[PDB]
Amino acid sequence: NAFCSQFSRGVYAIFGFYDKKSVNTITSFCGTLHVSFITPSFPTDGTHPFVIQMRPDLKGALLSLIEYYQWDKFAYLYDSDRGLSTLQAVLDSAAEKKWQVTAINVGNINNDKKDETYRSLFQDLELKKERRVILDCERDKVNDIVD
Amino acid sequence: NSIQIGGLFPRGADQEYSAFRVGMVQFSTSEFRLTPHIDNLEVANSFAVTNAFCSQFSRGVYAIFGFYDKKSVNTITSFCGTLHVSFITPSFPTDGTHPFVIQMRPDLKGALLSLIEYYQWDKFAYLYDSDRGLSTLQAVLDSAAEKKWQVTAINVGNINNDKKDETYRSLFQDLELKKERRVILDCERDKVNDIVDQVITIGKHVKGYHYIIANLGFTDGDLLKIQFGGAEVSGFQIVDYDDSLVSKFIERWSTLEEKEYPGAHTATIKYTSALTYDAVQVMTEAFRNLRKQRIEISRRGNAGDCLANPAVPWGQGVEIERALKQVQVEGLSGNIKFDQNGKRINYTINIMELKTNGPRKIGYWSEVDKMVLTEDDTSGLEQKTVVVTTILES
Amino acid sequence: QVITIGKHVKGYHYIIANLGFTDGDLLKIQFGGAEVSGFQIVDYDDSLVS
Ligand SMILES: *[C@@H]1O[C@H](CO)[C@@H](O)[C@H](O)[C@H]1NC(C)=O
Repeated sequence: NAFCSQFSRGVYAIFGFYDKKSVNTITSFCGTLHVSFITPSFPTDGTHPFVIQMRPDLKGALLSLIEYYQWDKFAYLYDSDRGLSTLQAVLDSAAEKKWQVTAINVGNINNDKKDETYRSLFQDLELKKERRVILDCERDKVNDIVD
Repeated sequence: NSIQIGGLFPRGADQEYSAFRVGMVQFSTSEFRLTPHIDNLEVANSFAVTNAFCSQFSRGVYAIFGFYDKKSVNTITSFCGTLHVSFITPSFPTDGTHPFVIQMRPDLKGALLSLIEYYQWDKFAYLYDSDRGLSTLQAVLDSAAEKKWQVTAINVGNINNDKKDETYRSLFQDLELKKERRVILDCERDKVNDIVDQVITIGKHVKGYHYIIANLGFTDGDLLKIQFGGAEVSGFQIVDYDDSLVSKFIERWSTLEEKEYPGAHTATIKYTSALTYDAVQVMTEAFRNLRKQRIEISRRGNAGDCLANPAVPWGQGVEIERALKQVQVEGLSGNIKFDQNGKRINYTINIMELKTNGPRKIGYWSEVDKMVLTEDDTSGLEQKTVVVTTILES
Repeated sequence: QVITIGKHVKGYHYIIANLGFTDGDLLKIQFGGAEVSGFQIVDYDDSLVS
């Protein structure tokens, strides 16, 4: 609605944000109606025309950092909010570079009792004595984990 | 009594639509008739799906049956939730609790994890396809932390098909560094045959390898090829051809003219198509339980534009949901029941193994009983030991 | 048949006893692993044949 509303008002370009759920709506409409969409949100997983992305791809910088510290076995706590684009990145590279990645979706954790979950989270991260963790989350979900 | 409904069929869903037609005939009554308005659009395209939905909504439908992709799924779940429109689909279950959505496909995530423990797997390769969402991928990865597994997940989806050979060779090259002999194929009926064919070519289908087809259509694909190879192949079957109910369906299905009913002249049926047929039955029993319940919901083709702002949900939709979700009949996919959300419950998924004589059910999986093996044990195995007699003499 | 039973993998060695080695389809038992030898009378490397 917000898109069609701004479109009926006759705009020349649209600046906004999208989620892992609404991203497809934007990329699709903007491509059909030839409307330009500028967004700071996470980059689209593919080549969607009429979309300007302010956020650079971190996927590359991350993989490079892992090799720098020479990591072979690490835990990868991810959040499905910005798409599993980076998750697939480390998993696919784990095949080539031969890594033992322990991916764990720290996203679907219900926040009104999220404690017996973290205790059971680092309980699995102790079976293999994981000492190297990668936090792929938002500025908020990170502080929760850090705490 | 004319009940207008919407039908969103992706271009290529021949057998699915054929099964949709047969259902209209088998479940047609004098009390009321269903009027399907078919719209063949590219299910992947989110924009097109939006139009097809608003179009069927302006035409004033009471319910919508169709399909969605990993991309357009959010559009459907969202609109149907806002406009209180019911959406029945055989497609993959939604990752969450989205109201006004009826899902014909049971969750395989549970049956898969149970099978892995049965074979006692600790290190296996997991070739997945991002088409049906990474819902099952997250399942095995999260369980890999608890059950302590060494999973080698590889996205076999983004493989460009106009040169997809130097990719498979480089795929099983990584699956040889750790000498992976146990692979789980989480793909569609098509992407599976492609892999199976490649497997036979490179000769990784001989004794020593173990494949698991992570879909509800184990017998839906061609197995005659990797049947005599030697490698053990397991999978899941939702359409039990041993049920007199299903057996009777095939008796009439296999005879139907393939001209009028595309891809319908076979002894088997894709689980997606079987769910479509069962979908019609659910919609019938639902609209029937509303007539016998003395509930008026009827309207006209003037619901208005779906983009109407503010968008006002027609109260008659709330009852249509409580109807479909309350339905409980017997179909091709076993006992059909639903919860308050729309996810199927109290269902049964047969665990299958591929032997020399062909596929064979070794047990089933219940949401409440986990895995339960049925008779089949080739008892015994030369157990006939040797009786050694001896005397007690130091 | 050889490919079906899987006797075309590394360890097996076949010899096609005819003058037409490239006359038949070899793309099938080419990536199997088993070594395959034969005989060719029509040299496609000759400028005459080429
Ligand atoms: C659950 O499913 C079984 C098998 O179809 C059925 O017999 C039973 O009635 C169901 N249970 C209830 C309480 O509905």
